[PDB]
Amino acid sequence: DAEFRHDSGYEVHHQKLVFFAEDVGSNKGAIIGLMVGGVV
Amino acid sequence: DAEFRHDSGYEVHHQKLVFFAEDVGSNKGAIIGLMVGGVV
Amino acid sequence: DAEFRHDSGYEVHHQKLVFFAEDVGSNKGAIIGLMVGGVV
Amino acid sequence: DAEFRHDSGYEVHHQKLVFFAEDVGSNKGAIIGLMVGGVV
Amino acid sequence: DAEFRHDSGYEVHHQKLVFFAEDVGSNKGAIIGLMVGGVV
Amino acid sequence: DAEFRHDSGYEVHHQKLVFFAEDVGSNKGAIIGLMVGGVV
Amino acid sequence: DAEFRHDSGYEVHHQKLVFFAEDVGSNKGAIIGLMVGGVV
Amino acid sequence: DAEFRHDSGYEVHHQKLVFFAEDVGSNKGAIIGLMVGGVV
Amino acid sequence: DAEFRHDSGYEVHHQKLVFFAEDVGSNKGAIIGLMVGGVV
Amino acid sequence: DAEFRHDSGYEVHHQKLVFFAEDVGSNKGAIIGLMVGGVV
Repeated sequence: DAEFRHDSGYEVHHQKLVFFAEDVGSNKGAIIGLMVGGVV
Repeated sequence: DAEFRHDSGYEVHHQKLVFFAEDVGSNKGAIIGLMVGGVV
Repeated sequence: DAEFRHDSGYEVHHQKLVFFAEDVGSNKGAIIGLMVGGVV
Repeated sequence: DAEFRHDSGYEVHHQKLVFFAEDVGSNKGAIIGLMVGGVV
Repeated sequence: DAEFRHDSGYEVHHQKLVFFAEDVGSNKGAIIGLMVGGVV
Repeated sequence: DAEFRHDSGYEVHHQKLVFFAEDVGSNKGAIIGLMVGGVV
Repeated sequence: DAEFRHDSGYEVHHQKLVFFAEDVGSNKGAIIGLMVGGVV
Repeated sequence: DAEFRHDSGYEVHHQKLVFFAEDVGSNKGAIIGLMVGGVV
Repeated sequence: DAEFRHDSGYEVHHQKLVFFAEDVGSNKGAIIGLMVGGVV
Repeated sequence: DAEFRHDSGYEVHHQKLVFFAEDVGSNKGAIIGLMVGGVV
């Protein structure tokens, strides 16, 4: 008379999660508000 | 008289999740608000 | 007299999820609000 | 007298999901609000 | 006297889903609001 | 013996120029690359 | 014996120029690359 | 014996120039690369 | 015997220039690379 | 025998220049690279 229940609400085996964020709100280039040249 | 229930609400085996975000709201190029040249 | 139930509400085996977002709201090119040249 | 039920509400085996988004709301080209040249 | 039910509400085997979105609301070309040249 | 020449190559009096561009390459509505719902 | 020449190459009096660009390459609405819902 | 030349190459009187750019490459709305919901 | 030349190469009187750029490459709204919800 | 030349190469009287740049490459809204919720 055995029972053997395995009711683990969440069972996870060999899970591999990678969350990668790169370059979020980053500036790798020029941002210039104004360029003014040769103004008389 | 065995039972053997395995009622794990969520059972996950060998899951591999990759969430990749790149270049979200990023500027890799020029943003210039104004260029003004040769103004007299 | 065996039973052998396997009622896991969610059963996942060997799932591979890739969520990839690239270049979302990103500027890789020039954005210029105004270019003004040769104005007298 | 066996039973052998396998009523997992969701059963997934060897699923591979790829969600790819690229270039969503991204500018890879020039956007210029105005170009004004040779104005007297 | 066996039973052998397999009533998994959703059963998925070897599913491969690819959702690909590219170039959604993206500008790879020039957008110029105005070009004005040679105005006197 | 008067002369009174007025040879101005370009003579402009009381000119009013309005160049208006609105909504050029602009999205005021939804753009969705894919909607997928209820897929099994 | 007067002369009175007025040969100004470009003569401009009371010129009013308005160059207006609004909403050039701008998104005021939603852009979604993918919406995926209820996928099993 | 007067002369009275007024050969100014460019003569400008009472010029009013307004260059306005608004909302050039700007996002005032949502841009979402992916929305994924209810995926099993 | 007067002369009275006024050959100023560029003559500007009462010029008013307004260059306004607003919201150039600016985000006033949400940009989300991915939203993932309810994934098992 | 007067002369009275006024050949100033650039002559500017009562010029008013306003160059205004606001919100150039600025984020006033949320940018989120990923939101992941309810992942098992």
